Order: sequence, then C-alpha cells, then structure tokens
Amino acid sequence: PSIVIASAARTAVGSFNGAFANTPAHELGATVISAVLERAGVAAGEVNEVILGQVLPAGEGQNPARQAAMKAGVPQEATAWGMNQLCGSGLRAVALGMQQIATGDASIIVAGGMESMSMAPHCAHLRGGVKMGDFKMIDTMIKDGLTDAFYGYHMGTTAENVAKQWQLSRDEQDAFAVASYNKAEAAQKDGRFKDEIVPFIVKGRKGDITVDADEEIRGATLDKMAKLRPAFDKEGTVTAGNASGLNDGAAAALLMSEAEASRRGIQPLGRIVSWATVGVDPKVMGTGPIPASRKALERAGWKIGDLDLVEANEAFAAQACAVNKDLGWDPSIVNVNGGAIAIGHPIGASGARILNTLLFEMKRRGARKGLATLCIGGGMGVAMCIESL
Amino acid sequence: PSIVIASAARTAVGSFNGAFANTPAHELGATVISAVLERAGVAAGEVNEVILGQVLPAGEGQNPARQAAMKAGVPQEATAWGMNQLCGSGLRAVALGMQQIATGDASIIVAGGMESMSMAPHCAHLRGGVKMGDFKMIDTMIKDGLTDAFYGYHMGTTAENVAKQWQLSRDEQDAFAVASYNKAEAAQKDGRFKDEIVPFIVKGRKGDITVDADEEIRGATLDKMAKLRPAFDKEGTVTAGNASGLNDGAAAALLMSEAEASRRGIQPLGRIVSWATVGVDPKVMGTGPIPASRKALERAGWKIGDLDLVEANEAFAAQACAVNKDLGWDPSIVNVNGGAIAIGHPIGASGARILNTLLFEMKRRGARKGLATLCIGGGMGVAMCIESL
Amino acid sequence: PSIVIASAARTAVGSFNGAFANTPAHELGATVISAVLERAGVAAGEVNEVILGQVLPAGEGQNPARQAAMKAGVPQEATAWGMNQLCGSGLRAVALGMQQIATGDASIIVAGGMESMSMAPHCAHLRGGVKMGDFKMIDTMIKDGLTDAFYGYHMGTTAENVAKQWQLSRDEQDAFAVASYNKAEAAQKDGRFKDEIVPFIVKGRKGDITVDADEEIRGATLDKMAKLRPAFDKEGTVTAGNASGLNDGAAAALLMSEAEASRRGIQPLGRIVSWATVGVDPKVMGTGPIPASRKALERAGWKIGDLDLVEANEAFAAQACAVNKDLGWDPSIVNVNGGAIAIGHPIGASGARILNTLLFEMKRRGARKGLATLCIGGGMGVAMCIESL
Amino acid sequence: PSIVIASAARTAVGSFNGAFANTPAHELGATVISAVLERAGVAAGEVNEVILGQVLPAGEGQNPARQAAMKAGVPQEATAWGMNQLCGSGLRAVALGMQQIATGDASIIVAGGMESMSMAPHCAHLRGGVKMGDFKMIDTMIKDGLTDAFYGYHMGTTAENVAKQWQLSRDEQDAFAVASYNKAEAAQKDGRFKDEIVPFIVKGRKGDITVDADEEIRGATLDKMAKLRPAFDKEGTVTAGNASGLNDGAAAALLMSEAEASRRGIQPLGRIVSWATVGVDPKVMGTGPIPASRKALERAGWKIGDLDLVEANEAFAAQACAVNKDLGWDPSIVNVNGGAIAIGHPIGASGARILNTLLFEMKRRGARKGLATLCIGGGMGVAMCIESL
Ligand SMILES: CC(C)(COP(=O)(O)OP(=O)(O)OC[C@H]1O[C@@H](n2cnc3c(N)ncnc32)[C@H](O)[C@@H]1OP(=O)(O)O)[C@@H](O)C(=O)NCCC(=O)NCCS
Ligand SMILES: CC(C)(COP(=O)(O)OP(=O)(O)OC[C@H]1O[C@@H](n2cnc3c(N)ncnc32)[C@H](O)[C@@H]1OP(=O)(O)O)[C@@H](O)C(=O)NCCC(=O)NCCS
Ligand SMILES: CC(C)(COP(=O)(O)OP(=O)(O)OC[C@H]1O[C@@H](n2cnc3c(N)ncnc32)[C@H](O)[C@@H]1OP(=O)(O)O)[C@@H](O)C(=O)NCCC(=O)NCCS
Ligand SMILES: CC(C)(COP(=O)(O)OP(=O)(O)OC[C@H]1O[C@@H](n2cnc3c(N)ncnc32)[C@H](O)[C@@H]1OP(=O)(O)O)[C@@H](O)C(=O)NCCC(=O)NCCS
Ligand SMILES: [Cl-]
Ligand SMILES: [Cl-]
Ligand SMILES: [Cl-]
Ligand SMILES: [Cl-]
Ligand SMILES: [Cl-]
Ligand SMILES: [Cl-]
Ligand SMILES: [N+]
Ligand SMILES: [N+]
Ligand SMILES: [N+]
Ligand SMILES: [N+]
Repeated sequence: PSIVIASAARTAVGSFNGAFANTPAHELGATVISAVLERAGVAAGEVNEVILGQVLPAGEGQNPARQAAMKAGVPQEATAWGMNQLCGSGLRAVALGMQQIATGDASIIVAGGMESMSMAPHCAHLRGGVKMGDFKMIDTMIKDGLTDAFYGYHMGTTAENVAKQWQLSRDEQDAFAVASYNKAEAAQKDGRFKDEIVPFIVKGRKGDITVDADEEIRGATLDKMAKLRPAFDKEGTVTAGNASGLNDGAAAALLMSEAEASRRGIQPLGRIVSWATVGVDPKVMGTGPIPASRKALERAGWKIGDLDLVEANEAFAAQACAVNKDLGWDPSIVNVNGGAIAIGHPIGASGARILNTLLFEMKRRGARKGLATLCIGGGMGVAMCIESL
Repeated sequence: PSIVIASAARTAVGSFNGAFANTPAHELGATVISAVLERAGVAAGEVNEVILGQVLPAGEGQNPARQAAMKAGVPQEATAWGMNQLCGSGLRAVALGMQQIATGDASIIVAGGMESMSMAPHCAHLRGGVKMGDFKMIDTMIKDGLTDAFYGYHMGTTAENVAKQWQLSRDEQDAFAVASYNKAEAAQKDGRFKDEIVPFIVKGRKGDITVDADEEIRGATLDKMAKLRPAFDKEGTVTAGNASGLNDGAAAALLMSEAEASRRGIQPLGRIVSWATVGVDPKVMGTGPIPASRKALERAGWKIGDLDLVEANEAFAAQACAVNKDLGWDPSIVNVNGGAIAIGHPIGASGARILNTLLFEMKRRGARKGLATLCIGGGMGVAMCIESL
Repeated sequence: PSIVIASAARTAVGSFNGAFANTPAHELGATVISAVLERAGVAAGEVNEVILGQVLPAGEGQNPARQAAMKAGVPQEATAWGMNQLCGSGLRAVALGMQQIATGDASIIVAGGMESMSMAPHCAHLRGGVKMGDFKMIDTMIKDGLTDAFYGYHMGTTAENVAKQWQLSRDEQDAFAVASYNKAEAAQKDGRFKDEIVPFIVKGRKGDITVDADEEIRGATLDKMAKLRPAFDKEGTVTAGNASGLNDGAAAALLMSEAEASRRGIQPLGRIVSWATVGVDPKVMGTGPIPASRKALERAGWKIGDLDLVEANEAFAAQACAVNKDLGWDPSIVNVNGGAIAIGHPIGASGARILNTLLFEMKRRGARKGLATLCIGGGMGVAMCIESL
Repeated sequence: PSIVIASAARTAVGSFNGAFANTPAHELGATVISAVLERAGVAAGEVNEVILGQVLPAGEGQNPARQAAMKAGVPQEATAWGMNQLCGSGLRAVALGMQQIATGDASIIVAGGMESMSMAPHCAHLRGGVKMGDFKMIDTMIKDGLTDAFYGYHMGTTAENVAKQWQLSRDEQDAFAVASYNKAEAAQKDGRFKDEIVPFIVKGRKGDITVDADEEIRGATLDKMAKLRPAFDKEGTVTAGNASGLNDGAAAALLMSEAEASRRGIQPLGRIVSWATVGVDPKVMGTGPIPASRKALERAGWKIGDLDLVEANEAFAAQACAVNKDLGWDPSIVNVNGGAIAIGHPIGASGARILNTLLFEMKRRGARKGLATLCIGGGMGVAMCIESL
C-alpha cells in the first residue's frame, strides 16, 4: 500500500505571549483538524484516528489530542492520542499515522502537532512538603522542553557546540538569519503563505480577533542584528536574532491510501515515499538531520541530487549551517520561503509546520521530489521524503 | 511479517507516596529496559527504538523515554519517544512498536509504559501574572490524568454512571473487590509474580532498599469494605476500597519478528495476532473494552469462546463487572491472579503491566489464546490478542 | 510635658502596579526619614527611635522599619520598630512617638508609615505538604489587608452596610466622590502638594525616573461615575469610582518637645494637643471616626465649632458621608484639597499622609486648630488634634 | 504614676511542626488574654487596649491582635494592634502598655506577644508575572524573621561572629547549653512551670489534645552535644544543640496602675521600675542586652549587684556567654530555671515568656529586684527592671 497526503493546513505562528498568549493548544489543533477536512472534502465522521504531537501539555487536561478531535467535530467512536518526540513530534506523528494505514488498522488519519509555549505553567513537587527553607518553581517550558536532560544546559548551548566544531563565525550566523528573515517577508508579502495558513479566531474579552499571518516575521537588518548580545554563553555566538524563538501554533495533514484518494476523486498533495529517524550525541543534537535525511533518501532509493525542494527546520543559525554544509545540497532549494528563525518554532508543531510549507510550495512550482527534516533534543533527527501526485 | 514478544518484565507496583515516593518515572523504566534485554539474551546495542507511554511527565525533563533508554545502556544512535493515550498508553506502545517492525522500519523494539504518580507536581500558569486575588495551584495528576476534560468530574464519577446504567449494587462491587484482593494474595504467596517482577533498588541516603513485591496487596474483608464512605459522589457507591489507587511502576516488552527470534534461538512468550482501539462516550469510558475486545477478536478471527486467558484492567469494580457481563466470557479465566484494585493502577504503565501478567500466566499453564484490554479516559478502549509460541 | 511636630514629609501616592510597582516600602520610607531630618535641621545622629506603621511587610525582610532608618542614615545605636493597626497605623505611630518623648524615654522621634501594596506577595502554608488535590495561593494584600477576619467579606461590603444604615443613595456617593476628585485637581494644578511631597527617584535599569506627583489624580465627571458597575455586592452601590484604590507611598513626621524646638530655634509645624482611639462593630468599621474624633476633641477641650480644618480619610464615599453628617462640621473645611478617593489609600501610610496634608494646609491659610481621623478595619478609629505653631 | 503587672500567663512552648503545628497565633494569644483576666479577677469589659507583638502575621488575616482579643472575650469597644521589634516584641509591648497608663490615655492594658513559626507560609511576588525562567518561593520565617536584611546571612552566623570576637570555644558553648538543659528539667519535674503555663486545648479532627508542658525540654548530655554538626558555617561552632529552635507559643501580662490594683484588692506580681532599648552593630546583635541592661539599670537607680534574679534570653550559646562575661553578674541568678536553648524561642512571644518566668520565680523565692533582657535581630536590645510587691 501507498499513503498520500490529501490535504494540509496550519495556523499562523504566534509570538511568545502574543496573539495566542491565552489560547490553549487543543483549540489551535481543533482548527487545523477542521481545516484539513474541508480542504480534502472529507467529513469528520470518516476520521479513524487523530495523532497530534505535543511537548508541553501540563495543565491543559486529560489528553489534549482527544479535546482537539472532539472540538473539531470528530465523533466519539474515533480515537485520538498524543506523542512526544520533542521538536520532531509534528513530523513523526505524520509518519506514525502513515503506519496506521499501511498495516491496515485505519483508513483515514489526521496527523500533525500542536504546541502553546505561552500557556506552559510553572510547577513544583509539593506532596512531601517543604518543612523549611526556600524552593524553586520550575518553568515546564525550560525544563521539559528546552533543557538537555543529560548535560543540564539549554538547547542553545548545544548549538554553541555545533558552532565550535564546525567553526561557524558570528557573522556567518547573522548573515544566515537575515537571509531567513528576508525570504520569509518576501513570501508573506507575495501571499505564498495564504494557501497553508488557516485563519484562527481568538475569542477575546473586547471582541474577537482574526489571526491569519505569522506575527514573528519582521524586518531584519545586518547591523542591528550584529549588536545583539549572546543569549546563552557569556562569550558565545548564538544570540536572540540568529536563534528561533518561542512560539504557539498548530499544523496537521490528512492521510489516506492512494487508491482511496483515487476512488474519492481527490488530487493529493504528495505521496509519502520514505521516512527515517536516527539518534546522535546529545552534545550536538543540531546534527540530527544529517544522518536522518541520508537514511530517508536511502530508503526511498534517491540521491541527494535528485531532491527538488528541501525544508530543514532552522532551530539555530549554527545548526542549520552545519546541516547544509555536511549534506552539501544546493542551498537555493532549501527553505525557499524562509525558516523557523523568522517564522517561529512551535516545538510540538514544527514538524508538521515545515511539512505544510513543503507541500504547498511543491504544488505551486511543480516540484517532484521533496524532503523535510528537523533536529530533536537529546540527540535525534527525523526526515521524510514526499513525491508529487 | 509476524511479530513476537521475546521477553517481558515489570517493576513492583508501589503505593502512592510509598516506596517510589521520590523515584522518577524514567529510573523505573530504565530497570525494565535492562530486564527485558537480559531476559531475552539481546544486547542493548541492538535496540532500534524505545516507545514508553507516560501520562504525567511534567517536571521530569526532556523526553523521559530517551532518559530511560540511555540509562539502561541503549546507545545514542537509537531513538526514543513518549506517547500519551492515558490508561491505554502501556498497551498501545506495544502495538506501535509492533507496527514499526511490520512496516520494516525497525528490527528490535522495546515498548511499554512508565508512570510515577507520586512525582506529579502542582502547577499554575504565571506568565501573565495575577494582579490581585487568589489563584489555584493545579494538581497535574488530577487535572491531566484523572479529570474528564468534557464533563469536569473525576474518573470515579464515570464509574458511578456505569454503575447506575448497569444497576450494580454496592454489595456486588465490594464482593468483586474482595475477590480481587484475595486472588492477589494467593498469587503473591505462591510466588506467581516473581517471574514478571524485576527487583528495583531505591538508592537512598540511609542505605539502599530492595523493592520486589507489589506494595498495594493487603488483606481485605467484606465488613471493613462495607464501612468505607463513597469517594466521589456524596451519596454514591464507589469507595476507596472497590476502586484502584494511585500508584507508581513501569513495565515493558521486547519486540522482534518471528523469523528473528528463530534465528536467535529465542522461545518467545507469544505472538501478537491482532489489536484494536475504539472510542465510546466519555460519560461511560469504563465500557471501552467492550467494543475494543470484539474488534480485536474480529481482526484475529477468534470467538470469545476461543479465549483461554483474559487480563481485563480493573479501573473500578463497577466498570469491571459491566465489561465481563456484556462480553459474557467466563469470569474464571479473567484476571486469574487479581487486578488493579489490589495490585495498583499506574496510568501510563498499566497497559504493559497486565500484558506482563497475561504473558507469564499463559506460559505457566500452557494457555494458547489470550487477550488483554483496558478502558481509557475520555471514552476509549484498547485490546490486543496474543497466541502462545 | 508638651510635644510638637517639628517637620513632616511624604512621597507622592503611587497607583497600584504603577510608578512604585517594584519599589520596596522601606526605600520609600528611607527618603521620608531623610526629608523630615533635613527639613527640621536635625542630624540623623540625634534620632532616638523610628516608628513606622506597616500592614503588609511579608517578603521584605527582617524589620523593614530598621531597614528604612539604616538606609536613611540613622546610626546603628538608634532603634526602629514597626506596628500594625491597619489603616490607622500611620497616625497611631505619630501618637506612639509622642508618648515616647512624653514619658521621657526619648527626645527626637521620627514616626509615620510606609506601604507598598504592589509588592505584596501571594503565599501558602506548605510545611505539612499537599498530598493530593488543588490548593489556593493567598493574596496577602486581600487577606491580611482588605478582608474582615470576622465576617469574611471585603472592606467594600462594610461600606455597603454603612450606606444602608444611613440611607446613602448611589447618586449621593457619586456626588461626594466627584467633589473630592475636583478638589484634588485644584490642589495639584495649583501646586498645593509640592510642600509636602518629597521627590522619589525610581532607580530603574533603563534610566532613572523622578516621581513627584500623585498619579491617581485623574478627574471624575458625574456621568462617567454613574456608568460604573458595583465592585463588591452584585446589587450594591460602592463602585471603583466612589471607593479608594490600592496605592503605594510613605509619610513621616519628626517629633520633639516644645522646649527642644525653642532651644534649637526650630519652628514646628504644629503642637499635638490630644489623640484618641475607639473600637466599633466590624460590620460598620466606617463609623470608626465618629466616636474617635469626639473622644479626641473631648480630651483637648474643644468643640466641633472650634475646628478650622479637618482631614478625614475617605476610605469609601459611603463611610465618609456618614461621618460628615453625624459630626455635622462644615464640609467646606473637610478635605479641602481632596481625599483618598482621588489621591489614594496606602493603608499603612494613610494615617501620616492626611496628617502631612493637614499640617501644610493649616500653614497655607493660617488655620489654628485642626483634626485628622481615619477608620480602621475590624471596627476601630483613630483621631488626633493639632494646633498650629 | 506607677505601673504594676497585676497578672501574667503563658502557653506551653510548642515545637516546630509539633503540638501547635496547625494552631494560628491568635488562637494561642486568645487563651493567654483570657488567663490574665481570670487570674486577676478583672472582667474583659475593663480592658482598654490589647498590644501583642508578632513577627510572622502573613496569611492570618486582618490584625491578628484584634482577632485574639475578640475570641478571648474582650468587647469591641477596646482596641488592639500589633507591633514588631523582632525578638524583643514580647517585652517591648509590655513597656508600650506601661506608657499608655503613664500618659493617662488608658487604665487597663493587656500586653504581650504571640508567635506561630510553624504556620508561616511560603510567598512570592507574582503581580508582574514571571514571563520566563524559574523563581523562588520564599520562606517567610527565614526571610522576614531569621535573616539579617543588611548582610544576608542567618542569625546563627551572627552568633559565630560573637563567638569569634569573644573567643568562645565549641566546648564552652556546649557546656553552657547542657547547663540550661539541666536547669530546665529541674524546674519542669519539680513543677516550677505550672503556675505560669496555662493549658491550651488543641481541638483537632481526631479528638482534642491538652497541651500544658513545654515539649522542647529534652535530655542533653555533653557527648551527644559534641557530636552534632555546625548548622551555619561548614566549620563553625553553632549547632542545633547549643542554639535555640523554632517554636510556637504566646505570653501576655495584665497592666494597671499601683493605685488601681489597690482599689480592686489585687496583689500584683511586680512593679515596672524601668526599661530601655539600645541599638548595636547588626553583625553582633547578640551583644544587644549589654548596653540595654546598663541603660535600664541606670534609669532605675540600681547597681548590677542589687539584682536578685536575672532572665537573659538565650538566643544562642555564644551570645549568652558574651553577655554574662561583659556585664559580670552572678551566673547563679541568671536563668535559674533554664533558657530558650531548652524551652524554646517563639520570636514574638519570647519577650513576655521570660517576663512570665521571671515574675513567678521572683514570687516563688521572695526575690526583691529582677531584670529581663533580650537581643534583637538587626542589632538591638531591650531590658526591663521589675520590683516585687
Ligand atoms: C533566544 C531566546 C533565549 C531569546 O530570549 P529573549 O531575549 O527573552 O527574547 P527577546 O525577544 O526579549 O530578545 C531580546 C532582545 O533581542 C532583540 N531582538 C530579537 N530579535 C531580533 C531580531 N530578529 N532582530 C533584531 N533584534 C532582535 C529584541 O528587540 C530585544 O532587545 P530589547 O529587549 O532591548 O527590546 C529564546 O528565544 C530561546 O530560548 N530560543 C530557543 C528556542 C529553542 O530552543 N527551540 C528548540 C531548538 S531544538
Ligand atoms: C482511593 C482514591 C479514590 C482516594 O481516596 P483516598 O482517601 O486517597 O484513599 P486512601 O487509601 O488514601 O484512604 C482511604 C481510606 O480507605 C481505607 N481503605 C483503602 N483500601 C481499603 C481496603 N482495601 N480495605 C479496607 N479499607 C481500605 C484506607 O485505609 C483509608 O482509611 P482511613 O481514612 O482510616 O486512613 C484514589 O486512589 C483515586 O482517585 N482512585 C481512582 C483513580 C483512578 O481513577 N484510576 C484509574 C484511571 S481510569
Ligand atoms: C482596587 C479597586 C479599584 C478595584 O477596581 P478594579 O476594577 O479591580 O481596578 P480598576 O480601578 O483599574 O478598574 C476600574 C474601572 O472603573 C474605571 N474608573 C475608575 N475610577 C474612575 C473614576 N474615578 N471615574 C471614572 N471612571 C473610573 C477604571 O478606568 C476602570 O474601567 P475599565 O474596566 O475600563 O479598566 C477598588 O474596587 C477596590 O477594591 N478598592 C479597595 C480599597 C480599600 O478597601 N481600602 C481600604 C479602606 S479602609
Ligand atoms: C539550629 C537549626 C538550624 C536546627 O535546624 P534542624 O536541622 O531542623 O535541627 P534538627 O533539631 O531538626 O535536627 C538536629 C539533629 O540534632 C539532634 N539534636 C538537637 N538538639 C539536640 C540536643 N540538644 N541534644 C542532643 N541532640 C540534639 C536532633 O535530634 C537531630 O538529630 P538528627 O541528626 O537525626 O536530625 C534551627 O533550629 C535554627 O535555625 N535555630 C536558630 C533560630 C534563631 O535564630 N534563634 C535566635 C533568634 S535571635
Ligand atoms: Cl528594533
Ligand atoms: Cl533648616
Ligand atoms: Cl530622653
Ligand atoms: Cl524637598
Ligand atoms: Cl479620659
Ligand atoms: Cl491557669
Ligand atoms: N529570531
Ligand atoms: N483499593
Ligand atoms: N477611586
Ligand atoms: N536546641
């Protein structure tokens, strides 16, 4: 059997404490589920399962994936579950949903990711009780999302390790970040994000607000970016400018077999050809996409030169430069409409966000072979190959 | 391809704020991964992926599944991710790992679940700030694990709905709970839990303690059970005695193809024949196993009368009576060594705990066809069919 | 013995979460201590004791009164302590300092109050530990400052009881509030607050800001006041417009004997003639100033007609109207420069704030006999009689 | 005018998280107020004001002194306020009440202190909001009670400075502590504490408990004292044995003029002859009683040799040895029934606790001249001279 992506959608990527500062992740995920259903011409009553990746679900309630599926209109007879592979959760959920149809355990799968880093709470274990002295309230976003569990420092410190081993100057990282900002603003002004973005209605107290544009896409200049101070190492190279930010958003895609889409008269966005996930040293988790993309290309029977478009998530300017320089693919086909440095980085949703960007750009310019990949905290990477029609 | 379970292991189920009151969940899972590897004669360097279900990972760090795999000795090249389908997470992870080998994306999978409900913290969203007035610190165990997101009451109130619609008296629920307590002591005194339980060393400051026995198994009398007060509805029927408790523990299983085990000279515990997951109304989530077991039996081509052993998770005495009475299978083969009312109910790990109990129960008495099933919060159920040899 | 007030000073009354949103109370009090010393021509080495009233000292450290005296320059040989009689703390500290010199145990006393309601934290008793369930983080400002400990409702509900017993319509309360708002702008625009206000420099990270004007004086119109919703009772009459707000500030006064000021050639602002404090029913604590002012006038040998100026703190429009009609003094001499409804109500500092306003306004228009009074939560009141020169 | 102490009472000193682990301070104070009235034969309607020292009132509600007076039976017409001079609050309140009657502003005063260090909560300022990162929950007991606001270290570090400047060996501090432990047990077993202790009924959920004995008095030997670890400096001399602990309790005294007691036929416990308070360097606040006692004795016209009994609060073994060696008074009359090292140290109540012990021990052995004194954090001391009647 062969599994195709019939439709795809994503919300606008909101800034930290921005438009989605008080919107739970399951409400964002409910909109993308309803969107991919209307775009594919498939009713909610036909969905078998909903697989949504999410990294920071504390305080949101019992299984936010079920909450997003029910709110979207999926009937109670269907099932839904959440998964956590950190930054690759959004893309892995699509591969997992593809495996559901491959084994014959499902027919129609809605897979993607959702993350609301603004809604992440502060926690502390208090069952034993603090009889004396002070104690710390731990930020779940920093602890459970952005801190390496083995070495104790932020993910930005891992990018510093990649910067030293690959010898990437501060100017090369800033130049890469300004290039990502300019491609993202050019794509937004030309309306190349309108096809993938579904508008989200933020029910506020003083009237409702329609969010349909990524609010992190600003105008970056090389001089103001070079004046920023390093955010992690006191004498490092990774700053707030050349590193992705904290963001909210959701993205998903509707999966079915190629024979199913042909029977329904659906023109799919692409066929999932292969996928792969490999682990690396946690010290340099940014190098994850390098062996993961090679394994996916090997499973598909493709060479690196056969790729027409590439979406590599830009967690940091340092890790992105190293991935492009090791794999050696043409950078003019990698992130043609910008990356996470300018658009945003919702952890659980980034895997499906770049897949949304990849799918519509392949259809818009007639590409035949595409690949999406991300780096994962703890030393992992994930990649997937898509073929047109 | 055909997938077999080469080995299985589980830790002792600890009581709430008991032996594992300060032990993180990933430390429990690390012991089960090492156990299933040593029991099967498979080195850690051969593991491709580790899939562990977990419901309450807040405050534990980046991807506790990766932390458990690394501490067990699995090399960095392998991958690991967590999943959350509430109480069915432990069993669903085994089906997902089974799908990894079926699609050809892996060869050896360690799948299971881990949960430390004692380590669940209290949280509160504090980024926006509380300008005036009091606010609530939310227990993540109650909110994200035991409270229905749609109707707002505890999972025990759902058992009250099942008790009312099925008209299950308080005496019938207490008699079912006392029967489960007595079966657990008979199995424990006869040492029928020694094969599945792997001893866990709690490294303390005042010497190390060896935990190798389920700490929830006590002695229950019918009169002491009748004196208990209802724990959820002020005039209900579900009490602390006839309901499962809050517990810590972990369980896992080593997966490989049937041809792989034959090449390695391994005699597997059983072959995974089929599996299924179906959704129901959240009001009566305890009825989850009823359509899930029929769909799993239908996928395997089995009738209910063909089953030799059955492990049905006893979330509540009311919901367990309803599942046995609708499916109508012989209760003398269901939970032969007791259930969660006496052993414990670690949410993310119960799915693999009853699978461990089922597998070793099939090997000791030569059963041929078995089935394990659980109910899931939010209105879902999961089931799996296992065949000996 | 005869005690005189040689000098007095106060900071500008800041709004809740306003200019002093992050300024500790002892830093505000330290500037007022330096001011009353410099204005009276008395060195810091001559201060015997510092008495500062404060209601919300949680989280500020050991004895904030000692911190304010030390930072102001008072030597270590002198002593300092805090007291708490709620809203009357600022005025009671002046009477207590007067008693220190009267009994001969001191010669020079700096007495007043300081309060930073913006810096009040949220607290919770956690030594025993919360084994299960949610718990409340208690706002110390609401609990320890604004909630009646006997009946459990806010101080605004007490104003509702006083309004009902005196039959004060909502329009009569709104008209009284607009009268104080209009008087406050007349005094501020004419610079009648510059003599009492000492400028405070808010040392920030992005430059320093000089605060020298009450930021709560905004100006109320009769129509906009009538459109506001009741803030306490769902069908009441006390709203945010006709009720005082939450504020930060500090105020103090330098005390010495009449012979000492004559010996140093110092001209005091006024002589303390008498003082009194009486308790009332907590349900109607707003009626506190009625018996307290009569008891003070009785001790001084004065009639109500002998008073030239009166400063009665306007905690609420309802409680203030009842005091004016019961005592029956000329309203044209009561709060001639506005009240707490327009200026603000820092609880621990209000007692010295109205004393500061009274002293300088008596000098501005040549008044001879004045009286200041406040109402106290829990059912108390305090009053003091002052004679110029 | 001459002021006498007509009656006095105190509760048993409870251990940290002990018998009074859940008893608010105002409930402890309410029993002491009812006791001093019942012991003197004075109705509650004759009390003019209640002055109670308290250091940790966070979370207890509006003016805990008013709460204690109301529950004790004092009518609403009387007033009540709290004061805070740290460890000298209990004794300073007695001196303040003496000044109320001396100036003629009151006739009957109930003065003392109350403290419940077990009920002190953890707090944190959260109005501005924590937008990113971890934050600390501050222990109000350590921050607002036991940490010097100027140098940042615990009060125990201050005792190390006094021990070093006076060169007090570790053996001399332990020998002084065991001497107080042995003197305290002789008083308790001989029933010399029964007259001052008033029984307190702890109404609990599992039955009521009668507390009528200081639970901190344990058996101390020289060997076990030498085996303890230093509690502050990693290589210091102050340990948990030779330092006072955290405790709960309350104490008060009934004040009136000497002519008033003669008119009511009351036999007073003693006459307040003089009092004094002096400040010292915060690094060595334990030396506070040295200049404070000299200032009190000179005001009373007494020589050190004229004293018959002395109660010097033993905050630490180091600070007590320095005070006894500097003043040079006979140690056989100093703390004849033990000190705070064995009985306990409730901060707000210790000033009245040693006053209670001093008054009854002077009446028990016919002493003529006595003195009580304490050291205060931040560098202060307080002393009072008492003459028996
Ligand atoms: C990098 C990071 C620490 C930034 O934290 P931050 O400093 O609080 O973010 P800020 O928005 O406040 O940036 C601070 C400063 O940089 C400036 N700045 C930010 N982006 C800029 C840009 N693109 N161009 C120019 N200036 C910029 C801001 O204006 C601000 O200056 P100011 O405070 O004086 O106004 C945070 O975004 C982060 O942790 N990123 C990592 C995400 C991650 O790990 N993802 C997973 C990877 S696998
Ligand atoms: C039991 C529960 C309801 C909370 O009640 P609880 O008070 O914490 O239960 P506890 O054991 O701590 O104390 C309960 C009382 O019942 C008694 N009790 C418990 N089990 C008993 C038994 N088997 N026989 C006799 N008495 C028993 C306890 O000793 C205690 O008596 P006590 O008041 O004298 O100490 C909690 O375990 C729960 O929420 N369970 C449901 C979670 C769930 O739904 N899991 C599945 C998810 S689908
Ligand atoms: C603090 C208090 C102002 C709370 O009100 P709040 O709504 O939470 O805070 P705000 O004042 O900012 O909101 C007031 C609203 O009325 C408006 N308002 C306030 N004063 C106004 C005035 N004088 N004229 C016209 N409109 C006014 C405000 O702009 C605001 O409108 P908004 O909804 O658009 O923001 C007040 O109700 C209170 O509780 N005071 C207690 C003080 C006290 O008890 N002291 C002890 C006395 S013994
Ligand atoms: C000294 C202090 C740090 C103790 O902290 P602590 O760790 O809770 O001390 P604990 O009593 O709980 O435990 C001390 C140990 O020594 C033992 N011990 C204590 N006192 C002892 C004694 N007098 N004789 C023999 N053994 C003793 C205890 O049993 C305990 O045994 P453990 O090792 O099994 O725990 C604390 O009480 C303190 O800060 N005191 C100073 C308060 C203060 O400032 N007072 C002056 C105000 S100006
Ligand atoms: Cl800018
Ligand atoms: Cl001058
Ligand atoms: Cl003097
Ligand atoms: Cl000035
Ligand atoms: Cl009088
Ligand atoms: Cl008694
Ligand atoms: N950025
Ligand atoms: N139970
Ligand atoms: N106001
Ligand atoms: N002690």
